[PDB]
Amino acid sequence: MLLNLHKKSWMEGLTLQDYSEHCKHNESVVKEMLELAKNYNKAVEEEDKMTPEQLAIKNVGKQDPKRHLEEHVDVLMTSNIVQCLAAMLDTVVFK
Amino acid sequence: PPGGGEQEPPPPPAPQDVEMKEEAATGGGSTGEADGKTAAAAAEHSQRELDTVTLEDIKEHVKQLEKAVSGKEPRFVLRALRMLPSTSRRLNHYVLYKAVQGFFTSNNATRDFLLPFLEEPMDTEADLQFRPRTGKAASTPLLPEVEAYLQLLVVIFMMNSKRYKEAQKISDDLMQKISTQNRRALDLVAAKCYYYHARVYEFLDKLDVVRSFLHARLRTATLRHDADGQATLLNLLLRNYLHYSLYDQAEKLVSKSVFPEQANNNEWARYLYYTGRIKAIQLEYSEARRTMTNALRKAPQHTAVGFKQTVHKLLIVVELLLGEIPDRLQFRQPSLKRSLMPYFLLTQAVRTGNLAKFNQVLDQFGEKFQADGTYTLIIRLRHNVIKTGVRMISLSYSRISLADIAQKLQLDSPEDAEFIVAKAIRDGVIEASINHEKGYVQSKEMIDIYSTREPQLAFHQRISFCLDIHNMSVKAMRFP
Amino acid sequence: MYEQLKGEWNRKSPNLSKCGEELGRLKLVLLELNFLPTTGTKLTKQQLILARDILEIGAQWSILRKDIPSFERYMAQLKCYYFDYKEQLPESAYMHQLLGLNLLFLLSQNRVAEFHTELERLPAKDIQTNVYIKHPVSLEQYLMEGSYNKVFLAKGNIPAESYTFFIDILLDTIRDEIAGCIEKAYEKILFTEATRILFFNTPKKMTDYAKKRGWVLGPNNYYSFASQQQKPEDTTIPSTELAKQVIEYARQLEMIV
Amino acid sequence: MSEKKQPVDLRAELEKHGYKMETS
Amino acid sequence: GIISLLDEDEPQLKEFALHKLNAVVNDFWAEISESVDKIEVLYEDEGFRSRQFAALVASKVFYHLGAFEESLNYALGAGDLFNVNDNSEYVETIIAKCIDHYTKQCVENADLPEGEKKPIDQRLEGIVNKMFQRCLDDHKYKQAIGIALETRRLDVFEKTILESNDVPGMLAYSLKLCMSLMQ
Repeated sequence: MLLNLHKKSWMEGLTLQDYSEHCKHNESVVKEMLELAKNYNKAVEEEDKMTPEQLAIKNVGKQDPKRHLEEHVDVLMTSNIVQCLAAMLDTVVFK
Repeated sequence: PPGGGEQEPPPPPAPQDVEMKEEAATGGGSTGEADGKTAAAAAEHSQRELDTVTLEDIKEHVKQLEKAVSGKEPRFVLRALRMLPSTSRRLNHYVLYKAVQGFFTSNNATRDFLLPFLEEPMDTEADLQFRPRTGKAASTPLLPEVEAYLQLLVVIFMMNSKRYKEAQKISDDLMQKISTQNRRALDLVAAKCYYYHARVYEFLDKLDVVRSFLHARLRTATLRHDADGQATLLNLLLRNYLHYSLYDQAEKLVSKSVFPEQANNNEWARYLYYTGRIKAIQLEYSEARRTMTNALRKAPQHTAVGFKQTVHKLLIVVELLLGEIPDRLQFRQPSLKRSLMPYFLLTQAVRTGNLAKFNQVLDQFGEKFQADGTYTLIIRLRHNVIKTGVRMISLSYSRISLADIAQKLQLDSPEDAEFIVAKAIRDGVIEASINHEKGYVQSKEMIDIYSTREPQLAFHQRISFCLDIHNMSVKAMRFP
Repeated sequence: MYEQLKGEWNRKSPNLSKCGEELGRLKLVLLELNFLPTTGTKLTKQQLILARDILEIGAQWSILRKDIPSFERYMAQLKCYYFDYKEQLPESAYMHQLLGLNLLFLLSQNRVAEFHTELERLPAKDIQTNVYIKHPVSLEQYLMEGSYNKVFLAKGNIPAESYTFFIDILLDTIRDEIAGCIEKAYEKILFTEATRILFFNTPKKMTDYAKKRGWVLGPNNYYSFASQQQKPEDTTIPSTELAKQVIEYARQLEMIV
Repeated sequence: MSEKKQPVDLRAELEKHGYKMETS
Repeated sequence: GIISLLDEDEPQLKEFALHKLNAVVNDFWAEISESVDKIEVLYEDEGFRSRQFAALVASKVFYHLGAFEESLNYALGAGDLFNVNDNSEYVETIIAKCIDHYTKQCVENADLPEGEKKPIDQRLEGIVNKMFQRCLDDHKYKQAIGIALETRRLDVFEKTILESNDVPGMLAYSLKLCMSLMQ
């Protein structure tokens, strides 16, 4: 129980509230951080398209990679929060 | 006379070296590669044999005659001999015959001596271990010799190499057991002389007796050695079966399988050109344009020569039947240009919506249409002219009278004017609405939608399934 | 020797009894030589050519009785005859048009595939002469034109020949597929041009379709209401499968991982 | 390769646009 | 398309049809595909004496189409005219499918252990001991004890250990092979 007591941090406060608070915000101002994430898309990936050409110049890996890997895949995991929790609206709104 | 007489000695030494050591280093090296590792296969000298055979197919081949060291035929075809420690003495006997050939006339002419020669490996009794070495030692003189086309008394000698390959086929039906790591090289070499089966039989007429024989070989390789065997034999089937009716369209349906894995390299691309014309005979244009484009785009590096230009020729045929084609005059090569010269104005007539421009192309270029073989779609493309013609004018004109558009649509009466646009919506052409009194065709458009769902959701499985295959490659290529 | 075989070829048959009797005599031919595998000595294939003639008129009798399995049986016999491993045979008058006239019914019923694969045998035999090919292909262009008008004018001039009950079902499969290829979806049109749609004067087929279409029956007009039609949104109906898409895709992401 | 398959075998317009005026 | 002959009533045209099949079917292996449903008219008719050979040619087109267990079902309904003739290679495949399905059916019935056992056709087990006569006549003990281990049954296996000559002690190390691969 004391294990789950501190697990309330990363899981949820009540195991209900905090991710029902993720149903409170729920994309809300959460697209603002998606706009900053898509600004991280433009920022990081405009210098990520400079990497493979340079790899052809220096022939090839400088070890490297810049990493500049993963990242916004996690933003797409928040998109899994988008699709799931918004699919709950069909259950919330209807009966 | 003194110049031409003294210029005879220089040429032979080059075949005396490379043609001697090509099957000596690759074939003799494949012997050690076939003793162990066995990994599992590889047998990299099989692909190196492909490099040597394709090297000979340009220059210099071997025979013919050339009157240069015709004693290379009995050299490798005799003296196994016999067990491995005794073969080492014969490995020295090749050098012994190098000295014998370095002393006397060296038997620069064989010709009718091929009859005892080709039967000498059957006099040894036997190699006995490697059938590919016996089949290659006999075929390597004869297979490049088919390019001479003398058509006198040596054609039955090519048939004797076909009988030796049939002994290779019976041994291709037996041993195994077990992992005949040499049968993949037998798939390679035999596919070659199975195309020499095609050429030699095509010297007179169709090979149809060998169609049941190919079906005998293609089906007896099922399911064991079909890998890389079935792909080449299916092209051997599809090529001449595309030349001779019938049923291959529905035959390859039940034949598949797929058949995986695709080997070797461009083999599957050219297969998708062969079956590309097949799947183009069903006229579904999305699968036909994707199989024709993937046929050409998947084939490096050439040369030679013009059949890789032919797949590009027939490629955009289904794009002509789509209704929209770009002008290809910028893609013309120094060769492909002169070959397709009628097909140029053809696709230029497909771009234009004029009927007389397309019909005059048919009447003038009908001879080239006989050379390519594609005909039936040239008369029905008039329906592509009425649909692209109405797609043109409708979207073009504000409100067009059925009498004014009747010139380019060649009839466009007050009745059929309804169906031209309506049955074009059935084909998804134009949204133009027409209130018929006189009448007049008033074309508007309102659409804002799509460009979204299928592209991005498929890109998920596209990229993921790709990188999964690239995993299946890289993860499995780390054996060294 | 044997026979009488072709004596009924010039007179054809007054009814199906002589056709069944010819099937009996042809069965006796099947009792001796059958269809194969006698290579010969092509003198034994001479009565196969004498069989090809009565099998060609057997296909004319098979379409005369409208029975499909009959025709396709004798047509498969003529096919396998020309498909036999020995191609050389005495030239028959119907050897050419049996491909093209069956092709006429084949494409004019709106089959866009089987036309190409029917003439895909080799182009040479189709190019030479006696070309019936121009009528069906342009007829199909007049099917989506559509016609009706030019097809009815083409219904007056047909090559033809001797094949009738094929063009009867060909007409039926034309009529119903026009009603299938018209709407949905087409926009508003007037009445007298829908009288031009089905032609005649005021046929009962216009009542059968104006019901079946539905669509709309307006006075002196027709409408596509309402509207254009059903108005796909699609709102959140695709959103559920959008969720499912990455459900099993993140499952594929965990498969990497 | 050389293996396998391949070894087997409104104008511009100048005049007309200027003429459209004086036509009608 | 020779299958169109079956539309006529009398069976003599069917026997002449299969007489066309068994010869030129090399190029026609794929031709019978769509018409297999018409072959079922002969396979389901008891009054047709050649329905056996009809299941032979139906097993040949299914052999070209890639159908295996279906070809085994028609091999059971192919009567005596099937098992008698073996040429080219039709054998190694159907006997691989037969022995496989047979030994996994015997393993299926061995876990019951007794009662309710599924029916076993006499022909599929007929070609078991009949083709095993090749192992008995050629005097090969290695393969004979191999299939004897496959059948998972003690009767025919008791006949394998009862085969002539010797095999003086060979059952000992054969059990070493057994226990090595034993499940």
